[PDB]
Amino acid sequence: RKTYTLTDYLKNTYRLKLYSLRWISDHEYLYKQENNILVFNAEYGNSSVFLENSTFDEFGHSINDYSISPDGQFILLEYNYVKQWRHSYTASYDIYDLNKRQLITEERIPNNTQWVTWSPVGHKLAYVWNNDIYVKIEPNLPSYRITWTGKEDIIYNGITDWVYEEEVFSAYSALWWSPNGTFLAYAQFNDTEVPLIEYSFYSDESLQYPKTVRVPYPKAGAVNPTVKFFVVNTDSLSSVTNATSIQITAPASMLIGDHYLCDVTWATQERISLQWLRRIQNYSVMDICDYDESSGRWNCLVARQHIEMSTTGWVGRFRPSEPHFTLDGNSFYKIISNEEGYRHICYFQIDKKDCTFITKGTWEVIGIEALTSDYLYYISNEYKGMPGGRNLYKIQLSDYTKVTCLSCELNPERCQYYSVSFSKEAKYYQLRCSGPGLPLYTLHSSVNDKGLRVLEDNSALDKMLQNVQMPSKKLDFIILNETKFWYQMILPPHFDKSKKYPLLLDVYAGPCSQKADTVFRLNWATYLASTENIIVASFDGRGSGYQGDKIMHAINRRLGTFEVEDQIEAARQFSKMGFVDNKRIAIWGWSYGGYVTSMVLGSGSGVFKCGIAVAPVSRWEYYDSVYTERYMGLPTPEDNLDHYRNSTVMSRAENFKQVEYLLIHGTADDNVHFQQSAQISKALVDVGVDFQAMWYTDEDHGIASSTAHQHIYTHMSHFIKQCFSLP
Amino acid sequence: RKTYTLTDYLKNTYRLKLYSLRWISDHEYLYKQENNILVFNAEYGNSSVFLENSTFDEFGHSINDYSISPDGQFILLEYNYVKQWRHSYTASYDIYDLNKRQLITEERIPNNTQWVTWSPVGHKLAYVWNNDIYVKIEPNLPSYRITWTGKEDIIYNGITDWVYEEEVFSAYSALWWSPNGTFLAYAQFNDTEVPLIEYSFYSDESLQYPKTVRVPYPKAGAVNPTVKFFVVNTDSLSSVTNATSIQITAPASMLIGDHYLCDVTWATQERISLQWLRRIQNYSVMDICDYDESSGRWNCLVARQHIEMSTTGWVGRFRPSEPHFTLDGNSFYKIISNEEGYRHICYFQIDKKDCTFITKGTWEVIGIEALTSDYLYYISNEYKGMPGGRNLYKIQLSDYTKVTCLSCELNPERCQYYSVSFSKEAKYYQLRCSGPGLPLYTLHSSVNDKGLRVLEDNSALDKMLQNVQMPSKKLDFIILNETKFWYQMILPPHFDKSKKYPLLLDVYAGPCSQKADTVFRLNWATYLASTENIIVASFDGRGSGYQGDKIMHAINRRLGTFEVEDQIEAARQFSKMGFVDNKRIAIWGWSYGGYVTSMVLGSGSGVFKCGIAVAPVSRWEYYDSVYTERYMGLPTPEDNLDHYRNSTVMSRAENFKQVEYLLIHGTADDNVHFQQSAQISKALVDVGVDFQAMWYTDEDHGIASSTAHQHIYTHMSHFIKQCFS
Ligand SMILES: CC(C)(C)OC[C@H]1C(=O)NCCN1C(=O)C[C@H](N)Cc1cc(F)c(F)cc1F
Ligand SMILES: CC(C)(C)OC[C@H]1C(=O)NCCN1C(=O)C[C@H](N)Cc1cc(F)c(F)cc1F
Repeated sequence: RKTYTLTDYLKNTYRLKLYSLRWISDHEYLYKQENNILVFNAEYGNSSVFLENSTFDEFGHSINDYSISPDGQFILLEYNYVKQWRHSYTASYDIYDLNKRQLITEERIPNNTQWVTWSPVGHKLAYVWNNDIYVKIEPNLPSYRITWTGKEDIIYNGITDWVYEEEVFSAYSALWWSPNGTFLAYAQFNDTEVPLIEYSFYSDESLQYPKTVRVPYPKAGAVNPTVKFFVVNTDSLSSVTNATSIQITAPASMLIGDHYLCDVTWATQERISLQWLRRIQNYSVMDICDYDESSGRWNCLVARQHIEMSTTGWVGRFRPSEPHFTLDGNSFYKIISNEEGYRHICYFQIDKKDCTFITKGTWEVIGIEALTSDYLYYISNEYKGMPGGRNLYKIQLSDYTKVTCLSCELNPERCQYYSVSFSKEAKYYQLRCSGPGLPLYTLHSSVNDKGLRVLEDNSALDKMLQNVQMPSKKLDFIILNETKFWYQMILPPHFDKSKKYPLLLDVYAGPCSQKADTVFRLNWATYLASTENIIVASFDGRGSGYQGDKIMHAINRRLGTFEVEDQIEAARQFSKMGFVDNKRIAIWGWSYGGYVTSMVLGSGSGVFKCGIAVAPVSRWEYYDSVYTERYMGLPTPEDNLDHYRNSTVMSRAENFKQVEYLLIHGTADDNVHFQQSAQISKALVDVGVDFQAMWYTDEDHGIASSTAHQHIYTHMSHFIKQCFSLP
Repeated sequence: RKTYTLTDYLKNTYRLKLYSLRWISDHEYLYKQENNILVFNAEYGNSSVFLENSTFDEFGHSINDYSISPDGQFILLEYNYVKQWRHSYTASYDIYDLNKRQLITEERIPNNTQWVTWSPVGHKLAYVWNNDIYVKIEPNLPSYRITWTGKEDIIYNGITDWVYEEEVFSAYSALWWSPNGTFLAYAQFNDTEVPLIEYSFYSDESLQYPKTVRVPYPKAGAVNPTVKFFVVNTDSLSSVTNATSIQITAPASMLIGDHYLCDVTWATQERISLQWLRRIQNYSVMDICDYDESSGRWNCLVARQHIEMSTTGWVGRFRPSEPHFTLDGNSFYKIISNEEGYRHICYFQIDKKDCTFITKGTWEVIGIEALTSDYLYYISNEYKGMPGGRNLYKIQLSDYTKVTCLSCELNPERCQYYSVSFSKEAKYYQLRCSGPGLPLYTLHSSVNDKGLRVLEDNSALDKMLQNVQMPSKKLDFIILNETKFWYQMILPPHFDKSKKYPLLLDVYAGPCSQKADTVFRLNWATYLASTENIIVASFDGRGSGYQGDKIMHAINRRLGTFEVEDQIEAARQFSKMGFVDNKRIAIWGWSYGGYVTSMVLGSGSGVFKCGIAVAPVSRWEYYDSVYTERYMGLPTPEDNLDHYRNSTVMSRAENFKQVEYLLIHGTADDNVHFQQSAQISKALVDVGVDFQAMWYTDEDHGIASSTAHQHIYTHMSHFIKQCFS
């Protein structure tokens, strides 16, 4: 009979059970039960202890994560974890020999190691320390330095700089072992001329003088970092002296101007594919290079080049898709936009220029998951024509007309959103269901796709939620200009359309994003609907993804227009449904959602009463180049400079006199710098409009500190409750 | 019957008229008449035009200020004004020859000049460019370079570094001409090992990348800048060889450790007086250095030293007072605390250690204003025993019993707060009345204290103020430990003592500060009382000044204790007065007042419902050394580190759960760095205390921008009105 309180959300009273496993072979995986690392047999479900939970309570340090070598002879323990950016971090590492049950004390991995990674097979080790690459053949023998140009904030070897980590590779690592560990392919980034973003870091109050953090950050139109690619043979490190790292340059179509390295994928033991991207991200080229046995060099024939361009915007969703090569490495499958604007799987020959689409329709393929000699497993939103749904399909390679869905009918009521984790050779796979019901985990056999057992069904959480007045979720669409636009609402319990509720428009609306899906969540919206009786609505307008290039490319070179206007129009549609209080419609958003929310509140529409903007973008010349230029081009007069200045929130400061505005931003935000919100407030002051503000000391773009997280949602809860007059 | 609204205060609807004049001789002064500049004969009042407005309307630049040479033969023009800190600024200059009736176009003063100043007599010229001193014997001639060690952010010649500008000399200038311009004494500051404070500056929206401001800033206990003093003869600048400066070294009692240069005052033409201060600011020594003809050096005989120390706290109010030498330079008068803690004027002899006080009583002399052969003109708060009053007195140097007050009886109703401006030889003097009535400016003659004419009476403003329901002001005191502590209340119009009002506590409570005076003010408090019917009160507890060292030195080494508790005790007695609603009491403060406000809201007294803190101190280890160590010593375990940690507001974050809190601070605050407010918020987040916050981009400690000033007082008004309903 209780509601879902703010305390329940902040104190995490109702936890979603998970089942995170790590496949070590084609029929075995690892799992943590009572902090004991168990090894399971997928065929029969029985397990055995692989590492006791008391083995490392004598360690003296709180182990943050482990990493077992593929051959099972060693395990890398990382401690003193200190987060850096979204993916990068710094920590200490120790190697534990499993054939001796002892810690490695000789030739320990150096402190301040920036990244560690095992080889795909065996137990080789490559790590980045002081921006240089080292390789250890044995965990206890001395290392072999590979790079020598590594310089702080200038030269990156084996690791990415800020932009590449965030906007290109989505990872800190810039290393790529060959399939059997023979070769080590790495990239080198040079941020010599890249300007530095500078902001104060205050740290603990014991620090007398504030600290100044300086990070190479290429803003829109600024000097980008350069990149070089290398491949070194780690087998020659025995008679190493100074091992030679062979360089692979970019095609001539990329050397004419600024470019990026956007994908690295090995095909065979002696074949690696590289995808390059121009700074004008509408033209990318895949390069397939084979290892020359006699020359010791790498050669990429022009006949094996593959160009992927776009005539109505950028190429790919956030980057050119990654290829999935067959066993022989002479052909690959890749997601690309077809002539109708829908992204499907195309079959490429390593030699032929034209590819053949194996899937088609008014829907898109989210990703390729596994490839065997028989079938290719992919995820898509084809089922019931719902762009917000995810299901695992299986397409027959010998006949593209034989497509079977493996998750559509497992539980259509409870499960409409799926992810999959296949075994080493696609013999088994774990299906991850995340909505609209409670999460469900199941194991399966690829021989006939039978359900072996249920790993986790959240039956414990289901019982707790029975005596709780949980909200309901409606997933539907509206029609704007003969086009379906999907939306979702978190409806308060005992929803009655005879009444009129307050409306909170939860907004992100970033390019190729999706806010209306079938995923089940326990977040701030759950509390606002359950306890405060507030409808939390989300709307996927123009610019959202997984619906075709016609919608996703609608905001190309025009950020802050249709995306913003579609959110305002969505509010008008909701109020015209009967159960929305017109004088109590709010809007809030984080990151890109903060930018859209600010542009909405400064549009003079009069639709919204109040609004919250957390870590918002103010003007796009303040954001990084690779992301901004992808959708906005260059901020030069001969290019899209006119809209760079026409789409700032500062230029709408006057309209903020009609709304109640709350601006929040972390002082240590490395992504969307505090500069952005500092310019918003100063513009509002210059025109004399009052607003509420809140900075968070040393919090970054996530404001994920346990105390800060509880403090921000508490502060936003009061602002929303007072705006709606809710006691 | 309208009230004094917030718009009136933010728009300056009712403006006080002043009479800012600058004496050009012993019987004449300059005065600007909107467009041009006039010259007034003090004896008669007739005025001729000195410089027309059209003389520089063909300039091509905006005139920021004027500076006439002492001989009236040149005029220095200030333009391209760019403010730095409280006093420091950079600008361009152009000299205008009054005989040639045109500008000097040769050997002009370089752009980005840091400080300029004429000699006391004649028309010599000393300026500072790129931290190096230059001197022109003639405006249109090449300038001699005295110093060559000038280096930005490290070596300062003729100018003060940040901490010296703010806490020691209260000015950018580190130059001191001799009485007749023969010698040019200057100080050199070295910030080589002084840590730099770094904070981001965002500038205009066009700037794609924020800038990082870096300022040499010695926080509490950090490496302080070193100082050297020099004197150079300006009558013998060789056009071929460099200038040779004679260095005056500090006494041995100061060279044993860290020390400061806290005063420079010339006695005669060949005698200059220096005052040095140990880093532990309770011991100071004055040197009296005479120039040697043949030797060419300066000698400060040991027998001519004068020690000024304190056993109960620091020496001086904020620094040892300046001396006032006689005509022969063989004796001087200065303000020092007597053996009971009350600061009075002492008659010194150059060669004698003991001095004799010429004033006595349980009151303090605020300052010495003029010195003649037979009279000493000073200001004090002796009249009616009111520490919040200021009156001008003259004491006969031949008979210490013949003391006369020159301003007490002029207008006792309107005027209880006076400042003065004497002429070149103190032949005339202008009295500046500040309250409780409207400001009043009058001219007088020293021969018989006649009182010549009325300069400004604000009669035009008085006429308008009769149409607005203006608030009243109550000056009184309460008893704490059998001691009189004064307070003031801005009472709403038609004040009824049977009706209960919301009360706001306007607090500063810095050492040797005073918020309960007779000064008339038109400020945010005037609006809160006239329009919102809010009693805004101020209280001077232990630590306040002008009442003796027993009250001032009470907070020595214990900052954030008694002055914080006495604010709570006073508000407690305010709440139980019948006309104060004890359920609606707030407290707000700025700078040091924000620290006290934060310490009070976190005290757990439960007396206050809400409070506002603007650019407050949160941890004394964050503020600069000269100010902090003057009242707290060093942040070391063997000294006073115990209270440095006990007097933080972060340690009281837990007690903020029962109060509404508004924290405001400017991002570009070079004085009280934003760091201090960033640690307050972070401490409140760690304990889960909700509060209100508001930063201001690129604003400094004053938040004095036109748009920012209006925005903060508008934001604070909504906060107070909401807290009072
Ligand atoms: C997991 C999330 C959080 C969705 O990021 C994933 C990340 C990725 O690695 N792959 C797919 C997409 N993706 C990005 O687009 C990163 C962007 N920089 C996000 C972003 C956009 C803004 F406008 C902004 F102001 C700030 C931002 F942080
Ligand atoms: C009257 C004004 C215009 C304020 O200057 C007076 C200045 C002067 O030159 N002579 C008299 C005393 N005096 C000072 O004490 C400067 C202080 N640093 C002020 C101050 C104190 C703090 F605790 C703080 F956190 C920040 C601050 F700015």
